[PDB]
Amino acid sequence: KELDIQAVIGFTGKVNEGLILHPDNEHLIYPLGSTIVVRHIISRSQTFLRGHDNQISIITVSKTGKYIASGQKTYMGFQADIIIWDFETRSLMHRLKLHKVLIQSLSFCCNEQYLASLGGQDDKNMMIVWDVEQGKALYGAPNRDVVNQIKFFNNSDDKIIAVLNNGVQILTIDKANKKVKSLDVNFGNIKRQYTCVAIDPSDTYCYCGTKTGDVFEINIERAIFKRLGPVKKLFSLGIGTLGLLPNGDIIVGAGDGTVAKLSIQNMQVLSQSEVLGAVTSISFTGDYTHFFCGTSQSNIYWIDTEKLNPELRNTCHYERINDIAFPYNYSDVFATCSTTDIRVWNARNRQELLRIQVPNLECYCVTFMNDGKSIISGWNDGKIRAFLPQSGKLLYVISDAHIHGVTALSTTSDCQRIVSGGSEGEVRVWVINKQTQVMKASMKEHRGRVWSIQVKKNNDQAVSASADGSCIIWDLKTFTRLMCLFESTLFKQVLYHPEESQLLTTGSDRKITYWEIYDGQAIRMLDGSEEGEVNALSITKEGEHFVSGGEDKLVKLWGYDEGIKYYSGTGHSGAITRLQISPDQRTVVSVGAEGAIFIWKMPEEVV
Amino acid sequence: MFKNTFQSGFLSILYSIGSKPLQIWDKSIRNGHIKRITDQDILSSVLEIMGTNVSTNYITAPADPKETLGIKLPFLVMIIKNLKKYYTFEVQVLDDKNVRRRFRASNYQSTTRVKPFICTMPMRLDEGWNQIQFNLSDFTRRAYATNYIETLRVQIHANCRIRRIYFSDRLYSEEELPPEFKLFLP
Amino acid sequence: AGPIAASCYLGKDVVSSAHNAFIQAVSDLTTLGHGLNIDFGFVKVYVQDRDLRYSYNQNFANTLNNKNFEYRLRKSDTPTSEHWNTTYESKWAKSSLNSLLKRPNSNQVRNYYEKTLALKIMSLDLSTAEQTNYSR
Amino acid sequence: PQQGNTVGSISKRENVASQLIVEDHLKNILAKSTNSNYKPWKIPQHAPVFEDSQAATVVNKFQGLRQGTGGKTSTQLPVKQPFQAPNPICGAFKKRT
Amino acid sequence: MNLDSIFEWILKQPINYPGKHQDSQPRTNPAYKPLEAKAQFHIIFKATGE
Amino acid sequence: MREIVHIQGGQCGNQIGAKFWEVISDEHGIDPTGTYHGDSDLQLERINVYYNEATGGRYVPRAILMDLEPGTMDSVRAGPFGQLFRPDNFVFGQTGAGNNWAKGHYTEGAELIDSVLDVVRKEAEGCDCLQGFQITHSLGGGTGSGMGTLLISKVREEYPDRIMETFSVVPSPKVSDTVVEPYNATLSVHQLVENADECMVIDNEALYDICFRTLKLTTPTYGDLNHLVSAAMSGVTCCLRFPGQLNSDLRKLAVNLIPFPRLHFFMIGFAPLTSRGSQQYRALTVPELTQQMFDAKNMMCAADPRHGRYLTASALFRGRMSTKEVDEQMLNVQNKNSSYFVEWIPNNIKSSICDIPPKGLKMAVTFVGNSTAIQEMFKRVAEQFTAMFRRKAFLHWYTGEGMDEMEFTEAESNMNDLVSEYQQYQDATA
Ligand SMILES: Nc1nc2c(ncn2[C@@H]2O[C@H](COP(=O)(O)OP(=O)(O)O)[C@@H](O)[C@H]2O)c(=O)[nH]1
Repeated sequence: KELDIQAVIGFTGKVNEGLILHPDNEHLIYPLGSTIVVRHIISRSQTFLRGHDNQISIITVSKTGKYIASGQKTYMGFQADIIIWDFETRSLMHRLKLHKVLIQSLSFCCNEQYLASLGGQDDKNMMIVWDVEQGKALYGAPNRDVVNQIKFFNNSDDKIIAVLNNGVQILTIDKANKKVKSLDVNFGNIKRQYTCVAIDPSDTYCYCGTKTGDVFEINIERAIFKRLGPVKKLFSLGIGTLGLLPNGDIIVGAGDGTVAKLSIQNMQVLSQSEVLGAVTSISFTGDYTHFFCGTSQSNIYWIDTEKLNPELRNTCHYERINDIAFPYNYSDVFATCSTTDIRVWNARNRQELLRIQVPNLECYCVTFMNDGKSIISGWNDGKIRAFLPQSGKLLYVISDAHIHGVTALSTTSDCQRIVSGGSEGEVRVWVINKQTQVMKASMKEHRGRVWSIQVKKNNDQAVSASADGSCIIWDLKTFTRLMCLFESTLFKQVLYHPEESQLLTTGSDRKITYWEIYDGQAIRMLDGSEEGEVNALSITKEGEHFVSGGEDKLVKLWGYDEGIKYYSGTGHSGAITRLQISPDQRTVVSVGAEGAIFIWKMPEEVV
Repeated sequence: MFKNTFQSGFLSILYSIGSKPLQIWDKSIRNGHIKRITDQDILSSVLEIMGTNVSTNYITAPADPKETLGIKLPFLVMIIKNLKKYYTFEVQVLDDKNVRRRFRASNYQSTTRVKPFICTMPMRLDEGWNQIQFNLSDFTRRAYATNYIETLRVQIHANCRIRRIYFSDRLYSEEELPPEFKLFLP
Repeated sequence: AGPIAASCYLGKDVVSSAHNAFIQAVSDLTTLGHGLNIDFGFVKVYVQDRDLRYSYNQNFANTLNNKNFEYRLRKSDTPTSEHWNTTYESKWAKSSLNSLLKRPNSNQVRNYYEKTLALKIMSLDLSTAEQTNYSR
Repeated sequence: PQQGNTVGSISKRENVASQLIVEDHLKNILAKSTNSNYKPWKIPQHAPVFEDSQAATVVNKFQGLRQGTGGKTSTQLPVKQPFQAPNPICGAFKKRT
Repeated sequence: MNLDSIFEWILKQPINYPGKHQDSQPRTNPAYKPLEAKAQFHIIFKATGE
Repeated sequence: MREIVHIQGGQCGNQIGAKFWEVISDEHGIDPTGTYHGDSDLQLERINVYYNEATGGRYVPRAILMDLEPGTMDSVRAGPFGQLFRPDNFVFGQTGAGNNWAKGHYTEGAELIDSVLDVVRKEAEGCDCLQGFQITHSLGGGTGSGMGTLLISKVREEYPDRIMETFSVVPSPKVSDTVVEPYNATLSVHQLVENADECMVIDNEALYDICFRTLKLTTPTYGDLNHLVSAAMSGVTCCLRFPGQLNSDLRKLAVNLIPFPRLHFFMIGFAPLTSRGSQQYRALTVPELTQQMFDAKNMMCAADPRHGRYLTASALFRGRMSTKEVDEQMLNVQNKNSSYFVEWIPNNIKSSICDIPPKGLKMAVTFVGNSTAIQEMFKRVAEQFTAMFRRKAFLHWYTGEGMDEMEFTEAESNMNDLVSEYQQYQDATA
């Protein structure tokens, strides 16, 4: 039995042109951290693919809605895997092995019978001609400079375009001979770096993208260039990508944040629009209106040509979620820690509520406090900050708390004092005061960073999580009684079982080890994959069941009474990092390590 | 603005060698033009404010109203290249009694009359670069027999090229003046 | 206009008003200079400061001298028994007009209209799934 | 000094590409010039498909024949704007040929 | 003028020649979509000459 | 404040500006449109040193480009990052010098110097607090070494108290590009030391060689070279535009590095730098930096740094690390190289740390020290100049352009003597 998923929250625009509305629509492909998921528009149903090891490097769709293809990037020794996937069958068809790390991108000819791939900055940017029907090595040749992308001609598949780093070379391929032809375009008084390719439908002329922000003109008929671009204006970081409208009007979005269109005539922007983030994907829907736009900061926006009023569909966490938390006895709203910022999200519907962000710092263990006071976090610099829920402004600053940054923070029932985790073998307590903020921690001695902190209902004692294991329970009143449940591993998140002296803890080794206040073990769970380490655990209000999430893609929830599992998690990628249970306990929510947010309907027969 | 600050020898209110020669200063223009160009007479960069209807073009020392640039510096002094044409300048002075006055010098006036709010005074400009030392100490006592406290505002009108504006605070010879203050002959 | 608004698929009223707006050659010509060349086809119209000059295309100049206006000049060269014999549509298609703009797909165009409005309304949200299929 | 200084100015004007250059003579420059070093001899644009940009925002409803403002001559109905000629400027500053 | 620069003039100052044509207009048959405001000034007249 | 002007001249000084300027914009993330889109607050705190403020919020560099022939000028703008330059600043001629020192300093430059020179005061007067003038030019280019060198003399004539920066690339004897390489250098050197407070020597032979032995890049390009030229250059003021534990402006580096007014020549070094192949393998360690920046091959000139005795050393550490780790690392090498370290002045090594490292790197250090080893170079060029002099070769051009061999004769007399005097202290002992 698996665990039902009721919704998926997450998106990555890192790989360019990830978004494409399927020819005839009703289907769209957006790359997750490592897996492909296809979602329906009219209906909320979706299909899942998970046959891949590393993250995606590029995604593209052939015309006429046939099977898809793409590439990814693996370690230097290994070879990147090719991503041929069918359509109308949802069944893997072919698999290929070549290339060292990553290939820039893929794009099929007018017909679905040819395929070509261009290797990354490694492998001398190997370009090979592949066969759609079956795997073969038809022919290939190298290139001196790096070519960052390739798109085939709308017609006459024999000729293609590649915009190399230092020159735009027109390559010619002939079936009769295995060779590949190369002709060098001439740009006297030109030194521009180029990014994108745009071949005019007629195939005579075409346009490409440049790092300066100016669009050149080059017809396939001859290498000579014709124009300059928007005179007296630049987009400040070049051109992310280019698209061609039925009238020929070029629509361009500056990565600095801008949406601009240049018509095929002396190019003066008729209208302009800037959307948050950096544009990454430009795709045209059916009947040629209201294109789809996705930024580099993982933002998806919808626009109307001829008057560019950006409209937001939804965006997702930047990457690699850090933690989750819930309001005391409340589950309507839940927040999280990001790599640099914080956010506030709704539970019933995943529409964002509000946010708190820090310029260039990463936080840990974001938690909410009773009475709406408040959003508190200690940052990489070690400073401790608290913010009001209604608005993104801070309440008090506790600076220089830790040398290597804060690592843990929780809630006291009366919260008259704070409990945190120290990376340099330290645990510091703070008897907060409204007038001023002071600390009276004993400044204890510990070998490794404290990965967790717990407070019992009477809030006298406390249990400490460690990297060197060293699970030292602190009396938290006299700051003494350093007795730790023993284990020679790297522990992780630790929580208190409800109304019980038993502490359900996990360590580096693949085992859910049980320990009591008297060095007693109920059972050694033996919950470990081949190379998967359980990183998060918890306990329900009633000691009936507990849901666990290991380093594996699976969500692994077990019963506390006996080592027998009920259901599990599937469809996850990355290294899940935390698993909490909402106060209602109607669902368990965990996010992907790569920036994926998922919510699962907990089994009915556990309430 | 120049308050609770050490004022002993000089205070270069307006000076012609800087990235933004007039940052505190505010300008309003109607039909003249404002621009800086190297001077033929002296190899230096000097500000110029050219226009007509001198009563319209000018530049204000304090940025905007509601604040005073009050200065305890007793003397005033100021440099210009004469353009053989209309020129005017006026300053605001606070008296011992809680009243506000102003003394004006005119290039195109022949009669002056001491009068409670203003006392317009004519000027004569010498050919070539000229330096004029405004007393500002004897004038205040002569106008109404009320001493000086601080300068409230400083204004300069159009049709005059100014190289530097500063408060000498005392009769100083060219030798006494530093190299920056001293105007080296072409 | 009559059979013109139907020619370009535009409303009857707008065309007439559109005619007046372009008409005011005087206002753009009353001012000094601003020479113009209004050709729009067979004949060209030119203007200097105030003088006028123009030419007519020979090809059109040739056919008027094609010795075939004799049946054009007189009003009663046709049989005259066909006036109610022929439906106005029949000659309508063959006319030089109604063919200026290509005939796009009529029911196919109805197709994309049912979809693009479909994604807009239902894409307000993208989280609810009710179809897990993790394995596939 | 005098000559040889603007020669440094022609290219500067020629400097900007902008899909254009200043050869010092572009239009309306005297009658003409010699076609070569000696006297001349005896025997010597892209536009879009205008029918494409379509219906960005305006809905596709049409009013049709069914109409009639008769009887609804209320004081709030809009009034057709009359025509007004543009301001004349003459050519005091235009080029003279 | 070039018979093409002019239309850049009429659609420029709306108050000078105000009317229905300063904005894009709907199309009779549902199939066709309204064009760009300047465009309708090009589609209409081109036919007229024919 | 503490600002200096950027002056790039000659064919060998142009592209570096076409590259050096690019690097700075990347250093401050200045986007191609001249509009700030950086990430850190410290990015802009001191942008006036190299970038000025213009109307509309855009930035324009305060550099004056020049040359005797416009063709090289007609190339910089077409290159990436050319939209920052102000169109007015360009001043160009019509004919060129043709690698003829006399042409760039006697006949042609004299008339054209003012127009290009004139813009100096307009700019130099524009500075809020002038710090100095930095010149990037090559003695191997007849038009450059003729026109470029004179501007220094006129420039110096008005601000004697200022301290001046010069970056001249002398064509190494290993590779020669213009048969007249010997001539233009010798006369240039005579004037060169006449005004320049500071100076840096660079030889192409040492330039590309490091690429072949350390970088091992497959196909070197001049653009790759330019990135090499500035990188060491970029460290000159990196500590001048941002705070540090011990702030190091341009002058103090001058104060700590020139024992005598006349012996004012240094060699430099830039790290870290390695081939693409091992980009991941090594570990960035201060000990790794100290040895390499003390590695002989890391020097920017063909002269062997072990062929002489080090007058002094200067350390410009980029990135953060413990202060104590700075001192111990430096002292040990001096002890281990006492035979290579003079005994006149103890602790002749200057140590300063920059808190803002280069983009994409964590720890960086450029080496700068006065090394007597320069006595070889002045021997080789003069011998090349001397040996061909005896045949009266190529001598009629300068003689026919108003200059006399006596001017030729005087140059070496002030050249050979400086050679010995620099090496005279080498044999001296306390
Ligand atoms: N790094 C680099 N050096 C160059 C380049 N072009 C020329 N040089 C150097 O410049 C020297 C020649 O200078 P030259 O052109 O004669 O100077 P000029 O006569 O004053 O213009 C040669 O020794 C080259 O090493 C380039 O593109 N990159």
